[PDB]
Amino acid sequence: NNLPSIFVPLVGLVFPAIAMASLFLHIQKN
Amino acid sequence: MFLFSGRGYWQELIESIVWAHNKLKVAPATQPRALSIVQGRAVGVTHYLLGGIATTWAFFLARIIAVG
Amino acid sequence: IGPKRGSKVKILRKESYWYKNVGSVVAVDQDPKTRYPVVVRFAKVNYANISTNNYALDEVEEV
Amino acid sequence: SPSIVISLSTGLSLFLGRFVFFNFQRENVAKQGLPEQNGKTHFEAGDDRAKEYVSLLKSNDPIGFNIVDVLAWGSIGHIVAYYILATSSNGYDPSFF
Amino acid sequence: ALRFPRFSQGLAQDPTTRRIWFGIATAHDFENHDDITEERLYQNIFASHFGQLAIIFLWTSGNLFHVAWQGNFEAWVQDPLHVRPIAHAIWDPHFGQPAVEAFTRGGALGPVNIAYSGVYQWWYTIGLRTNGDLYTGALFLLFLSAISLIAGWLHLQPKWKPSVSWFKNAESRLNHHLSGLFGVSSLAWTGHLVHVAIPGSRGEYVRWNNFLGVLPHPQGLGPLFTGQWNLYAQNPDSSSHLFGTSQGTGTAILTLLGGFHPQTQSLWLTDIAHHHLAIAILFLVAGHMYRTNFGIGHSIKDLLEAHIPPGGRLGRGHRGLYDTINNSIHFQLGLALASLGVITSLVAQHMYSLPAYAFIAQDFTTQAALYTHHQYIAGFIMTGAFAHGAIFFIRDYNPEQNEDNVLARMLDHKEAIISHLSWASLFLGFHTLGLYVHNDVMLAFGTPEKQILIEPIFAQWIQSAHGKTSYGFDVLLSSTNSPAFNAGRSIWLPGWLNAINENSNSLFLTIGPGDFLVHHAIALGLHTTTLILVKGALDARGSKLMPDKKDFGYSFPCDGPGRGGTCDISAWDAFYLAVFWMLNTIGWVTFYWHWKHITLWQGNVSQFNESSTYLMGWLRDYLWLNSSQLINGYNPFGMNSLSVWAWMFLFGHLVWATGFMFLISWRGYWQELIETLAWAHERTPLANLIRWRDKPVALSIVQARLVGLAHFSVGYIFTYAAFLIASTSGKFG
Amino acid sequence: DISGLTPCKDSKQFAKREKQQIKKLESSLKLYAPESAPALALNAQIEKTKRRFDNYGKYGLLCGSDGLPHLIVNGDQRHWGEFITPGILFLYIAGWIGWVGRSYLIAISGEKKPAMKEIIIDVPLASRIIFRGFIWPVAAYREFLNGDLIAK
Amino acid sequence: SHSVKIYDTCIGCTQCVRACPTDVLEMIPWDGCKAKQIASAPRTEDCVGCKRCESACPTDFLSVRVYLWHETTRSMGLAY
Ligand code: CLA
Ligand code: CLA
Ligand code: CLA
Ligand code: CLA
Ligand code: CLA
Ligand SMILES: CC1=C(/C=C/C(C)=C/C=C/C(C)=C/C=C/C=C(C)/C=C/C=C(C)/C=C/C2=C(C)CCCC2(C)C)C(C)(C)CCC1
Ligand SMILES: CC1=C(/C=C/C(C)=C/C=C/C(C)=C/C=C/C=C(C)/C=C/C=C(C)/C=C/C2=C(C)CCCC2(C)C)C(C)(C)CCC1
Ligand SMILES: CC1=C(C/C=C(\C)CCC[C@H](C)CCC[C@H](C)CCCC(C)C)C(=O)c2ccccc2C1=O
Repeated sequence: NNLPSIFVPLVGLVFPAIAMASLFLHIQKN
Repeated sequence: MFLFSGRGYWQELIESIVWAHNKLKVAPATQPRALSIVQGRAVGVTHYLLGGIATTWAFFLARIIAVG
Repeated sequence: IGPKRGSKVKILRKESYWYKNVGSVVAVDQDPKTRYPVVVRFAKVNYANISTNNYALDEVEEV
Repeated sequence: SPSIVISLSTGLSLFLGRFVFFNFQRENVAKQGLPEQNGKTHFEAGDDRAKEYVSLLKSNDPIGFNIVDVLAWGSIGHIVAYYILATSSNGYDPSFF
Repeated sequence: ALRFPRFSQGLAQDPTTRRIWFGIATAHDFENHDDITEERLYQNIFASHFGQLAIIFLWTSGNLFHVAWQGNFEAWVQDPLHVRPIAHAIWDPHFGQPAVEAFTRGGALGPVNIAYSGVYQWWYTIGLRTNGDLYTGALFLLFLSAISLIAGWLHLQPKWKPSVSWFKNAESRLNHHLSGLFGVSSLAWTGHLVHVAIPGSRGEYVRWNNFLGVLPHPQGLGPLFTGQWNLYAQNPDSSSHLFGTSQGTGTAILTLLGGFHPQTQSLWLTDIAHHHLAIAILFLVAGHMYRTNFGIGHSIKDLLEAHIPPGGRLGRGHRGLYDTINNSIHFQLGLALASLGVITSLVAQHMYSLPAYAFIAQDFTTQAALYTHHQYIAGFIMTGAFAHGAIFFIRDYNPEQNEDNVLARMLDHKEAIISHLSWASLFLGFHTLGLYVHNDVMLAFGTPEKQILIEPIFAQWIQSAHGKTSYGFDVLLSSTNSPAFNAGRSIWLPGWLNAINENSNSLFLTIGPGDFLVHHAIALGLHTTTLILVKGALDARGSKLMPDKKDFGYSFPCDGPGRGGTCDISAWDAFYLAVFWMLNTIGWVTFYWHWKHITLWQGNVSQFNESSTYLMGWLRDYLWLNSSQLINGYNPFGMNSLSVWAWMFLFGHLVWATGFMFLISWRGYWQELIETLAWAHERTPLANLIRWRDKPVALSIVQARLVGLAHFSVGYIFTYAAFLIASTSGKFG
Repeated sequence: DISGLTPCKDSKQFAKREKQQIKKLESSLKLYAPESAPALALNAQIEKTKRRFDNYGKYGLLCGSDGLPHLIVNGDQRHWGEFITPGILFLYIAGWIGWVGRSYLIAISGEKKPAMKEIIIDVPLASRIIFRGFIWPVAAYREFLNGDLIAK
Repeated sequence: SHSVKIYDTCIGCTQCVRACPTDVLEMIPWDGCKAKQIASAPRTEDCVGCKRCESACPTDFLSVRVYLWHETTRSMGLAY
């Protein structure tokens, strides 16, 4: 098991960073 | 109430109030007008300061007289 | 060409502050090419501190 | 007997619809025409699904009785008959209302 | 057209940062996007509906899955009154050892949260007893969400795209919604209650693999078709019945007993099934009114046009209203929002006096949380209704087509309505404040007997008309001999009077002088909020200060300093100002409800009966007294399980104060500060290599007002939720 | 009697409250000398409290369970003096004030600049106008009948 | 750039032209008034939105109207 120890860091940290980078790049694009 | 709102709403309400007065022939010669922006800001800040200072005064005096 | 001086007229312009009120005509322009000849004075001031206005021939009704 | 009551109610409702209230219903449905949006019928506006089923309503009966009238009056009669049966089944007594 | 706001070039041309800020703000205003048509707007609305349905289904599926995976449903069902439900587990790298040891509750082996939603009782009542059922439900809901997304994608395609003439078919839509959406669903729910829930209540198990071999009634379908329906109400459950067991049960499936089940203190399931059956029958009968392709029915246009009174007291009547409603979607949104708000308020008022779930009456925190949640939602919806009504007046009103109908007459005499509303609000506020201040002064001087206490005789008389014998009157149902009493005695009053005459339940609680002032304060709040919203809606098109308000739009900052200064002149500002009054009124209502119920539960009712007639009693006996356990969540010595709530408490306060910053300070100061900061950034070494792409500017006026309002509301809600839950859960009584 | 209320002379909590108040007053009274003025003031306070309680008992109010008097605004003939008569008196006074103000406004409306008359009141005209409010209901009724009350 | 419009109720008192801080409005000859002139707003792209022209205009309602519209560097009053 131990699913929370793998899933909580993923949703908390990695996914927000990926989404922020993608949104910033899409916004700044001309 | 004086720090979150603006003059136009109060003027538009006073218009309807003045109409209701006009229907009964009690219209004053001095036409009522809403307060100016600077006047509203001054009233708001004065009331804020007075309320806060009076609250602190009452609390301090009550505590220090009842316990000391 | 317009109402005589001194007569009382009623305003029929929705835009004006004195809508459906009574004013006094002071003068009327005689040029046929003037759009708003009639000059009216009111006893009460609007939100601005003026108390005079100009109207056309189809906006003032004699009372 | 449920059969007797159901048959009586349905027959009486159909007789009332066919012979008594036919003209009134026709006049009232003629007064209020098809529903309209912006002055045009729903089919005229461009809705193909709102086309009247003219073929279905055609009938060989002399006065014009069609399937829809039969269905409506039979439904009314059945509702009345089952109300009567259900009310007569139980033994509720108002006791001086 | 080339930047981020692809739906608006004007917002995509400017180089400042507001292009970002407004880009999120106007993404759902389909009528503002350039190159827009009716077809595209309707299709986008349809797709948004499908997406919303998918999101709702996914949320419900996630809740079910988490309850199944990390809950204690199987342990809770055995002993409902001595087990605390569990919502989900807690994983936190920031937790210390004391927090881990203190947050372990129930039968769990680690930190968990206690579920105050109340879904355990709801799922237990309907017949779920195992985790496999929850897993199956979650799978089904996930499938439904996927189906909704697929349908949305399919109907966004060109081949299956509908036309505008399809979206404007009111009669067919009304018939279908009244017949299939409301009636067939109730019939199916009645079938479920008869087939699954009731046998589960009596100890039997009926599932997908054996529901065709079990007869819900020993007689069968014979009595229903033949006519003797009373055979379905022959052997009801006895008063000694124990829920979920085969001791003292019965065979009836549809009854009209009334009252509450003795053990569970909830409504009988057979009553619920009977109610749903009757409701479904009524809806199925009534869903046949309007005309369709079959040549029989009613036309709404003729129905509206035919209603004009002789004598011309109503103008032209209802002529032209059909086109006005059909062409405009804001009118429909306003009507739907008003109806939904009324329904939500009714649900909130009904679910606490007539509970329908087993063992939910003895869970006080769930009751309080549900009531507060539903009341706040209803308030927000009611505000939105008037907001969209004002939007409709601004955008979709045609003066020429609505000549001298009811709408024109409504717009004709706004002054009288506004003046009368102002008079009522002033009257109520003046007298309520005066009475409260007089009582407070009388208590302060030490002579409580000089208070002004007025009995609510009208409400007490109404209560006595229902069969309550705590006052003295014998009217209608209270009198032993009467037409109503004799007519109804044989069927439903034997249980209704017993339920209403008990003092433990919350059905028609006794009232006194303390409720009079609170009810008048509630009326004052309602009147003032209605006055604000009505003035904002009516004065939208124009006034004397600005006779061309309709040209600028629904939302705009101001009209400059001329004519004495015109701030907050738009209707958006009117909604903005009414939000505060809505929040205050809902707060008063929730305070009254919570205090009355907490005193009732604690065992002493004299505290509320005595201290609620002056405001110092409200301040001392409600907030200061009940905050003692909440503020002690963490202290220098240690902490307990309430600590998190305490944190949230403080958190809420902070947000509230932050709102004030956006609500008093205005733009010019911050613009000058931003200019100075830009100069400072440009001039410094080793940091001028990095340069921005969008010029930083201060927030706009309407944007700052919106931000302040959002902060205010968030702080309000979080603070009250934390206080209520902590205070109600610390004592559990 | 009404809504499960007890007459205030019968109720025991009323006498209990009176006893508590008298004891609280005497607790402070015991401190000062008998001849001192504070003793006289406290004795006067005690006499006033006793008289107030006696009058409240005499007037026939209905204390509740908590022992405090309650007011009935139904219109019952036994409790007309609690609400209805003061209401009539207040309505008369308010009508007097409103009629006097409206009459003064109409009287000063004739002049060229009524604003200077509003900011600086004239006393003789107001004194003449004030006493006409003693008959305000009759004048208001007659003006309503004629049609001079409502502007056109 | 905001939108500035002039209506025919103008009487040519030249207050709006003097009040403008960015030289947006000017005066042209006209025919339907005693002053024989009327205002105009050629340099619309230089408008900032201060609404001083509306502040200085004698009429029942303003004969010069300013409607806020798409913003740019000039209309935002930015010097950096
Ligand atoms: C949303 C989920 C989330 C999660 C799961 C974490 C998780 C964690 N926090 Mg962070 N944090 C968050 C949000 C979150 N935070 C937010 C919103 C804030 C603002 C208030 C902070 C502010 C914060 C502070 C102020 C501190 C932490 C620290 C910690 C660590 C505590 C464990 C420990 O005791 O140290 C165990 C020992 C460690 C130092 C871990 C070392 C290994 C780490 C995980 C690095 C792995 C490297 C990798 C390349 C990371 C970059 C990849 C990128 C995609 C993220 C852990 C990594 C503590 C910390 O990191 O110490 C400096 C700490 O002091 N957090
Ligand atoms: C009989 C068949 C039929 C059915 C079943 C529906 C059903 C539906 N249509 Mg309609 N529709 C039909 C015919 C039908 N339509 C026809 C013929 C047309 C063409 C004229 C349309 C035109 C149409 C349009 C244009 C749209 C819909 C939409 C919808 C959906 C509404 C949203 C929603 O889910 O409400 C849920 C409703 C309810 C649950 C019913 C009860 C509501 C009350 C307030 C609740 C009672 C409370 C009760 C105590 C519940 C307790 C809860 C429990 C947890 C305790 C829904 C799926 C809208 C949509 O969402 O599209 C996806 C949409 O935009 N329809
Ligand atoms: C039934 C659903 C419903 C629907 C479909 C609409 C539809 C519409 N509304 Mg209405 N409205 C509703 C209910 C609804 N409304 C309610 C209940 C209210 C009362 C609050 C309003 C009040 C309202 C106003 C005041 C306005 C509209 C307007 C609009 C239109 C613009 C949408 C938009 O721009 O938003 C996109 C907006 C956003 C994405 C940004 C704001 C998001 C808020 C601030 C989030 C709050 C933050 C969050 C909770 C923080 C969490 C933090 C955490 C710690 C908890 C759109 C057609 C606008 C209009 O001009 O119409 C022409 C308009 O000005 N509506
Ligand atoms: C708790 C403080 C507070 C109070 C008391 C009020 C009070 C009022 N609001 Mg305001 N308001 C507030 C905060 C407050 N507001 C906030 C935060 C907002 C959000 C911006 C608003 C926005 C707002 C709107 C949008 C509206 C009002 C309106 C009203 C009035 C409602 C009618 C009524 O109740 O009359 C009862 C009257 C009173 C309680 C006023 C106080 C009377 C004092 C105590 C008596 C003076 C006597 C004494 C001798 C004093 C002498 C002074 C000394 C120097 C000699 C009333 C004046 C509505 C309106 O104007 O209706 C006409 C309206 O439309 N308010
Ligand atoms: C001005 C508006 C007003 C409003 C909005 C309310 C609102 C409310 N009242 Mg209150 N009430 C008012 C004035 C008002 N009241 C007055 C003047 C009295 C007499 C003292 C009362 C006494 C009262 C009682 C005894 C009760 C309520 C209750 C309630 C609630 C239910 C409605 C009701 O029962 O109908 C009652 C409605 C009215 C009597 C209409 C009055 C409207 C006129 C215009 C008021 C002014 C009339 C004038 C003073 C009378 C003549 C004077 C007389 C001496 C000749 C509701 C919150 C009931 C409740 O639910 O309590 C929990 C209840 O038990 N009210
Ligand atoms: C051929 C012919 C004839 C005859 C005819 C007839 C005889 C007919 C009949 C008809 C009919 C006979 C019909 C019927 C119909 C029916 C219906 C349409 C029904 C309905 C129903 C319903 C709707 C129900 C419902 C319900 C349910 C289901 C459950 C419970 C409740 C209720 C009851 C509500 C003659 C000789 C004359 C002439 C020549 C030709
Ligand atoms: C702005 C606007 C709008 C909106 C509006 C709104 C939002 C409204 C609301 C409204 C409301 C919210 C209302 C309500 C009402 C209610 C009522 C009217 C009720 C009634 C009731 C009754 C009548 C009852 C009775 C009874 C009793 C008492 C008991 C039992 C028996 C019986 C049932 C008989 C619109 C869109 C239109 C458009 C235009 C503008
Ligand atoms: C409430 C409010 C008003 C309305 C406030 C008004 C009209 C002030 C009213 C003051 C007194 C109560 C008016 C009457 C004064 C006379 C001396 C009364 C003489 C009669 C007897 C009482 C003696 C504004 O005009 C305003 C303007 C700008 C921002 C905020 C606000 C604001 O919040």
